[PDB]
Amino acid sequence: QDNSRYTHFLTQHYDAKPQGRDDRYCESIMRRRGLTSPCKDINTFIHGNKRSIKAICENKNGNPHRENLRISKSSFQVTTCKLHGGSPWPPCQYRATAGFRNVVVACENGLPVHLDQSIFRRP
Repeated sequence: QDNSRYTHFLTQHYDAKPQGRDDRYCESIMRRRGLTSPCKDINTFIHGNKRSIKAICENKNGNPHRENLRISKSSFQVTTCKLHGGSPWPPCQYRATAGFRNVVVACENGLPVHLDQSIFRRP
């Protein structure tokens, strides 16, 4: 309930100022945000100021998308961490891919609560 879904979204997908956005960055942040037991297969972090991310839920920075999602009007710096290897348990090895594009989220009570990872899946 509450706004715990929104804070979980930030915990799993928001990192204001990255610094190195390399493989090691991924391994560190994934452990730091508690996504390493089990290792998340793929996870994307959005960078920048929180206000623009929140605005995706309003017409100021978002457009309806598919059934119940929103796609941002503006582009965001993002870093996708893809697990390399076969084990779901630590040590988790991650490969990082820095990117710059709009993102798709689900909003609830005007706050982003879910990030659609599919668009960051490069098969």
